Amino acid sequence: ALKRINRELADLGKDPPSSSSAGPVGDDLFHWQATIMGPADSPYAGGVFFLSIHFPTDYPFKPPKVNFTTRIYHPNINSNGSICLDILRDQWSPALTISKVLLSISSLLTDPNPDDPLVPEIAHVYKTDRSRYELSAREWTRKYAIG
Amino acid sequence: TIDEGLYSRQLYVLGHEAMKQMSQSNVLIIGCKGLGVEIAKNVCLAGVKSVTLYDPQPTRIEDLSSQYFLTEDDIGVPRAKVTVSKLAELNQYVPVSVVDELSTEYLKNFKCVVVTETSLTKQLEINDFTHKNHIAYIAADSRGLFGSIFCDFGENFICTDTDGNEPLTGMIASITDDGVVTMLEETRHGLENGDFVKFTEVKGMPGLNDGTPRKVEVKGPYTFSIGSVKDLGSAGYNGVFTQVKVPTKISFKSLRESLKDPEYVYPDFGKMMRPPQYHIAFQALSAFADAHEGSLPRPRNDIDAAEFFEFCKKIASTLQFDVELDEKLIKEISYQARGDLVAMSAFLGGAVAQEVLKATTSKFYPLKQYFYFDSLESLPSSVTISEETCKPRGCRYDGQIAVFGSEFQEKIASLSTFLVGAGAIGCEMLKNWAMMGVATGESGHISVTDMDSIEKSNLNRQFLFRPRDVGKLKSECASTAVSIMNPSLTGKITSYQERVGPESEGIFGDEFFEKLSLVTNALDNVEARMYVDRRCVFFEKPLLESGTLGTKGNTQVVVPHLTESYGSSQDPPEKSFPICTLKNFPNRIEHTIAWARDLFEGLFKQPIDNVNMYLSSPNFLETSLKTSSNPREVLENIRDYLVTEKPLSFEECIMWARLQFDKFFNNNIQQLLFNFPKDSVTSTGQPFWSGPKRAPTPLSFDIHNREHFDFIVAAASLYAFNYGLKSETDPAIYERVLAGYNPPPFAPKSGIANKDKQELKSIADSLPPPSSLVGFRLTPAEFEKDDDSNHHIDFITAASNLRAMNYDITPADRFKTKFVAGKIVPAMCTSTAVVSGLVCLELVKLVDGKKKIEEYKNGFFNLAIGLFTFSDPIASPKMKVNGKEIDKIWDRYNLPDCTLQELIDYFQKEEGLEVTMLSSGVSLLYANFQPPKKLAERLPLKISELVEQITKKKLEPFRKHLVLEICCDDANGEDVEVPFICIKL
Ligand SMILES: Nc1ncnc2c1ncn2[C@@H]1O[C@H](COP(=O)(O)OP(=O)(O)OP(=O)(O)O)[C@@H](O)[C@H]1O
Ligand SMILES: [Mg+2]
Ligand SMILES: [Mg+2]
Repeated sequence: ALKRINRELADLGKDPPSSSSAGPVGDDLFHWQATIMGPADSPYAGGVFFLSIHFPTDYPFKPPKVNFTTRIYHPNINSNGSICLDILRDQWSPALTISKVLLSISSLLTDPNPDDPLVPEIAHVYKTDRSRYELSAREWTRKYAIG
Repeated sequence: TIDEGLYSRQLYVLGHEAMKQMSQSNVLIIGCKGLGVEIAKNVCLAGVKSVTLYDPQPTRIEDLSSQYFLTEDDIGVPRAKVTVSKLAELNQYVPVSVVDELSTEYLKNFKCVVVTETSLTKQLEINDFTHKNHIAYIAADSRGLFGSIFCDFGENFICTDTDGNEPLTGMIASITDDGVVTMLEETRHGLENGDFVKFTEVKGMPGLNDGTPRKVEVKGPYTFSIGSVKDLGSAGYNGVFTQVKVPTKISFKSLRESLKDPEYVYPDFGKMMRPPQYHIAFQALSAFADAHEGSLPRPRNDIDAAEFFEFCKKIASTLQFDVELDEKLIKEISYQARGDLVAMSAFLGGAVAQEVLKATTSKFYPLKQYFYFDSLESLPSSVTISEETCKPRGCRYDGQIAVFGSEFQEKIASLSTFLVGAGAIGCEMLKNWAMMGVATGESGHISVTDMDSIEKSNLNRQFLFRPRDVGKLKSECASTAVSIMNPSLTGKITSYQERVGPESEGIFGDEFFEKLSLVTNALDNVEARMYVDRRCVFFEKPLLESGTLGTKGNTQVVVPHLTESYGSSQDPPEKSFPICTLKNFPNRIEHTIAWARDLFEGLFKQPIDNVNMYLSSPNFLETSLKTSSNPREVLENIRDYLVTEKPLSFEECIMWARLQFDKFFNNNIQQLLFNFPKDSVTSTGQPFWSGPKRAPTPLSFDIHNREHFDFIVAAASLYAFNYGLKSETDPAIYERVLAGYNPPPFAPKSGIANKDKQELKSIADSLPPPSSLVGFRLTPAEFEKDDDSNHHIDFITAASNLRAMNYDITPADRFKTKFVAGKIVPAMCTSTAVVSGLVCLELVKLVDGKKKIEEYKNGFFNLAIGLFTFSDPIASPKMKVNGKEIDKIWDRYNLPDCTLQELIDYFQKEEGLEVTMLSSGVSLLYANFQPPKKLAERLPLKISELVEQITKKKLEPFRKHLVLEICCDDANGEDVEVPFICIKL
């Protein structure tokens, strides 16, 4: 529990993610507030997105609860911030680190997956009218992810 | 007419058909000693038609060594007569009778015949008649630490289910013309060669959809073969395969034929040469008893052992057994011939009861045929076992003194145990402890803790509780029952009603845990197990863990400084479905049930919590606006449940239920089909609605349909309960109100500054002030599965079935919905008895203080296939710290309440290690990367003061120690694990 959490924290500290920065809330090790930088080759460029990570008491035997806080216009992210990632619901194994999760989320932001979406309307817009999706994503990442 | 309010947990293991066939079968039990009474109790709890007893011998004192329905006032009375009265109160649907004399023809009145404590000639006589008349015959024998079971269900037994598992089903990606069936990506069917499967919904190959089972040839973890499908088609796409389970024919042999050439069942593969020895030994025991007027060899007597060995030689020569007899093992059997242990009796009783259930229900794979078991590793070695010490003293513990001796009896009588929980396993453990005489001495004591209350469904497997005890605490009732069983335990048992957790450390503190001898868990959740394991590791007390699941069971023993703890082992956790699967594209009924549960929580629980919290917290809105993930949702819920849609009668509740039906089963589907039409294609050109994704279809509300009406009734009743209105169930009012409902129009929408805060403020100020509404509270609906008059499972079933009808999924009844939604763990009485027996066999090992690790045995068993296995515990890992051998689990650092700087200096000078992280509880006390100001502010403080400051809570007076987790780096910076720190306040 605490030992694994601090090992991951030290690995993050010693190895700079350079696109993410995860730190505990106050002095609680079971609650982190991570940060993600918008990918360069994506509509979310130049944006800072905040994530809340709640480690379950049975960590690492149960997946952490990762939820977006900054509103983002993505097909696989709903209004509650829930993220559609296989490694967080049922494919979780006690061998995945937080840096891996952040890399997975960054890759998801790089290219969405509309074939198995979580927000049907955004997926439909992405599939049919790409330009409107690009404009909406830029507007949202300018309104929320900046400032 | 199965009483589902009593057999709720058992029906998830057996089923409705099995119990229907079981409630028409009679069982006769010959012999009413401890093993016989255990079998009778398990069978009565199981629910057979009736039980008959036959044991006319007068009661003796030593018989009380394993009989819990006999008292010292019953000496001289036949056992059956004094046992039937107490057996009749276990179950009200199972009459229990007594027969004075047994005649051969009378055996035709019964479906199963169990024989215990009978000579071999009489067993042969009974079997010669119960074999040719097709009657199940089960013979059990318990001699000291040895046990034998023999089963004979006729020459044409039919086994419908051979493993008890659910049929394997899966999805298909593609089917070739050569019969090669391929699963989807990363999908393993789990079939075996020889299985039969059937295909449905196969596109391109309609012939495979007929339903005729076909053979399976396993070619890999992801593909298999069925043969040749040339005629039916060329290539098939998509579909679902389902395994078909076919009946099997099992042929047994009579006892007379099987004595010469038996067929053993091996309970352990480390000792495979023993069962042939036991086969001769038990026959020689019967012959010796016949040669001494039914007198078994005296305990630890050399002359009787020699005579028994001569009989063994004679029998081995007679039967032409080409096996060399092991003198030591045979003489050990001779020494313990008069033993009567309650643990072995419970183990064999559970096994034999399961065999009886198999015989009556024609289910599960039975023993075929002999089963010889021994737990000789439990024999004490730290006490003097001889003829003088093992002689009877004319007390009720003679059956145990004859195996362990008087000194070990005194050792047991001074135990100070701690039992966590009072469930089925707890009740069995308490019974075993009462029979064994645990804590009947001057220094003994027993503690039992459990906060739950007795319910109706708990009486099926918890024999210490009676229907008159429904609604009371478990611990008090269990303590009273076991004090009645053994009068010597009056005042030696303390029953608490406290939940064992972080909040109970004020009672179960250092003083309480420093006087115990061992801790036994009877829990059903992993969190409490882990907490108790951590406490035992800290205090260094032996721990006994036991778990059951349906017919499977396991027992584990944790020994200080010898074996690893419970938390070092991991079990497969539950599988939680992806959110995208539950929300939009379900393909199984479990997805719909989970969606229905989430809908129930979101409709009847969370909004009520928000409304109640709004009227209590004076600053709720401001906190929610900057804390809650969706302030808009909370504001909308509060408005809707306070002013917009507050009902004034039940008719408005019915209208709201109809509106919610329309919202969740007719409109969202239209929106989804507008976003993803049925003819839409993916990026690769394949159709979108194919495979795991099923095309939905909106539902039109038809009042005459049963499911729609059920959903309306359940939703209206729950809404009325939330608003404290008077609900009604007459269909007339529902049909009258729902006729006059005008559906609002709905058309799917295609879409196409900082005023959001202004809109949220406008919503917020619309709410009435909290001062205006004083004393107005809404009742949240707390989910309770066991109550059938609150419409919870009814609503969940209705919603799940409606969503299944949306996606053309097979609907499920209320039984399976209650099983899935309620997280009900299947349980059985036989499995509980077996695990209790195994744990009590490990307890005598723990009491004797055995040091080697090969003398302990973690046990696993599966009663569906008659599988038993025992393995050595995993040794606690060692490590090298500062060039010294450190135990990873059972070692710690003992330090005073020194300052943080002094602790760092101590670790730097003694261990030569640099501290990098120090935590306690859920707080990070010290880290190497914190700003220097914070450390300089925290360094000169003591550990207790530092914890008080960080956790913002004073240390309680009862607290006397702190557990600190420290991660430190060596001189070169390489991370090295170190044991935790035990700071002494
Ligand atoms: N943390 C705990 N501290 C103390 N007792 C506990 C704790 N957790 C569970 N128990 C008790 O352990 C016992 C477990 O027994 P069991 O699971 O068979 O009963 P149940 O949960 O009441 O029944 P069912 O599972 O059939 O609905 C229950 O008495 C439960 O109250
Ligand atoms: Mg209960
Ligand atoms: Mg339970």
